[PDB]
Amino acid sequence: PLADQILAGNAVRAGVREKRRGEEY
Amino acid sequence: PIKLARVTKVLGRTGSQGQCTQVRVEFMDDTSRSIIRNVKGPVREGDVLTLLESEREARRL
Amino acid sequence: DKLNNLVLFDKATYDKLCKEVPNYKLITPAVVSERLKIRGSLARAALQELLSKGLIKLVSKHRAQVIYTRNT
Amino acid sequence: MKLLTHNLLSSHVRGVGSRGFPLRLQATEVRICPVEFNPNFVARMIPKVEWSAFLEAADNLRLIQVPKGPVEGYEENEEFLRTMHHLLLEVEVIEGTLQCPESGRMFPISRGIPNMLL
Amino acid sequence: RRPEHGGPPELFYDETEARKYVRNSRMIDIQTRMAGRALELLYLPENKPCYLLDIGCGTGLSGSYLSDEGHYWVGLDISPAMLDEAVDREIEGDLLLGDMGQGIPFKPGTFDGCISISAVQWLCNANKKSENPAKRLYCFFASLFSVLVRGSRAVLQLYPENSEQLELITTQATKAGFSGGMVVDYPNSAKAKKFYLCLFSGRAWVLEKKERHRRQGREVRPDTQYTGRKRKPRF
RNA sequence: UGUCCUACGCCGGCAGGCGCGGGUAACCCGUUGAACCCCAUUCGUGAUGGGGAUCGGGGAUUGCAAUUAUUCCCCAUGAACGAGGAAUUCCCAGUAAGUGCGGGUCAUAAGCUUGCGUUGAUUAAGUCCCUGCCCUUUGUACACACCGCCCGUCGCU
Ligand SMILES: Nc1ncnc2c1ncn2[C@@H]1O[C@H](CSCC[C@H](N)C(=O)O)[C@@H](O)[C@H]1O
Repeated sequence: PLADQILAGNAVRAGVREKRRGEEY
Repeated sequence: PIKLARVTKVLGRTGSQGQCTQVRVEFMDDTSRSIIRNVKGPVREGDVLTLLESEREARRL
Repeated sequence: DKLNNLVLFDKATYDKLCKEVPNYKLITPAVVSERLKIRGSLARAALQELLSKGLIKLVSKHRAQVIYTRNT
Repeated sequence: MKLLTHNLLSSHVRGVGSRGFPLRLQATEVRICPVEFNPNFVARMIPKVEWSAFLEAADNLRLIQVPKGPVEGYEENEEFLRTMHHLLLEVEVIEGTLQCPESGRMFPISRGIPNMLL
Repeated sequence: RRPEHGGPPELFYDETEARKYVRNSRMIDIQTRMAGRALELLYLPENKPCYLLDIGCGTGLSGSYLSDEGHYWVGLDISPAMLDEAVDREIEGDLLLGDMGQGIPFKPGTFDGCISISAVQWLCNANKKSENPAKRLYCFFASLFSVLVRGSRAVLQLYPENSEQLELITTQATKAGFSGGMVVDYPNSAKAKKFYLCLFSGRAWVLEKKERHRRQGREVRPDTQYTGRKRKPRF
């Protein structure tokens, strides 16, 4: 859709990215 | 005139190096105006922001 | 420029200490030497003189920082 | 600010290119800075100096006692060259203004450097 | 990191940065060391005092090197703090305050040469919305080409951060009519790699047939030393 | 850590000597009395009681042998260095960094590589802009390629 394509080109993608970084007895 | 705004939700991080995040804010004097802004540093929901000029809506791809 | 701070009190500045330094609201070896233009060796040696004469209250004693105060 | 400098200065305004030269001078303090005399320098700066602007600027600087014509030589007229060495490279304008003809923009001297900014 | 990341030159070179620039042992060494190479790089005749332009003079270290070699000069700089330090050092030449992006305010055909030591790369970044790097570079070199006399030379030392700033300076330089090149001293070193814009105003045929037959898949004789050799003269 | 680690007594100011013991080792070194750290004193913005190079004279130890100083100690000399125009490394929590302590090489070096504890944070929980690597589509832009100009003027044999 045109409005979907415009709004995708106006906002920023976000979300999925997994960064793997980094007592009883 | 200085203006205070409370964020509502974080849209995502923008910029070439991801040095900013884009967040939707709502005001304190009247909870009707909702403009979109760019901020740098760690931002979460409920933060209160000091906007120097509350006229223009920020934009980046 | 270069500092030529005096190492011993002359007659003019010695009077200036004994009628003005016990009314600053803060007396310290380092703040005395900036304004009276004396070495810090005498800037602390002049204050133990004033402490023994009872013109100054002591606030803290430390090897790094010494803090002094007016009487009233 | 040397007398040789403004006599080679112009105006960098976009509208005035390139007929803004010369600029009017004013002074309220003048100091004298001694500069080493090289006869090879001034001899090849006489063809480059514009003399008509030099008279009126000395007229702005209230001084009249100048050579009225091109003092060109083979470094032999020491009496003329030292006087203009006093004129060109030794009279300093400590405080004053510049007047642009076609814009009227101020360029104030403040001890002793003019500013040519927007 | 780099000084250009700090901001505009008028605010970065403030009063406190001007002091520690003067008493900077590395700065006193290398600023005059490059000005020695840069004055030597414009091939001006010896035993002849010339009138030079010190664009981006700053403290006047490069200005003092000209005066000690018997030349005369004027300096143009944008920050008043580095100009105040130049006055206190009792320099010889004249000093001018202004931005080289707005134009050099002299009559055409004035200077016998222009000297530049680490001032140029401050134009590749624009820290105001009114400022544009392309127009500020062009307004510099177009005004420089007017003011420099014909046949003279301008030598420019600059500190590029990537390959794009070298390109973007060069195309603006060559569009104003300058001709010359880039002089890189020690082009493959690190500490001594200095950039200088110098600018001035004017049998085998048998083999391919065998391999073509090899492509066609037919049986061929193996490639050896005796492939193309005339056996004997032909009568 | 070790049969080379050392305890203790005596002598010299120090490097260092003489004697006598423990330990093949959760048994002796060793309650491993480490350094930064902590508390008092002197110094007082001064190339200074910061900094220690480079030197002069002497003493002691290992070695067949110390000269071009093996190493260590004492007294004297007190250079540059005033936080580094600009190239670039490593790093996300007991981590970086400050600080000391130990094994392989080793008649004696200290100098490489490895570890260990102690004091202990600023920033970040992201991005594909720079660099490098790996996938998908494609060979449509540029370049290659094709066609053209292929620099002109006069002068004699
Ligand atoms: N846009 C601009 N126009 C004119 N001068 C500028 C400028 N941007 C930066 N500069 C000047 O460039 C200078 C760099 S400091 C280097 C100056 C000289 N090499 C010296 O060491 O003495 C600064 O003084 C700054 O004032």
